[PDB]
Amino acid sequence: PNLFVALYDFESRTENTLSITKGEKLRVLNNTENGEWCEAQTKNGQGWVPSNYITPVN
Repeated sequence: PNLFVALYDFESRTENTLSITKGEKLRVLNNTENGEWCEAQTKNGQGWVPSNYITPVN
């Protein structure tokens, strides 16, 4: 399973981060080795987001 929902708005100016909105659904493609960042996919594209900004959806 890899479906999540955003807990908060997140946006960074750094390249390769994805902007997400609270309540938006997303899928996680990859995980960093310390579990702190997730590579997310939404209708707005692909990019990294903090893992503590998302939570699973069954």
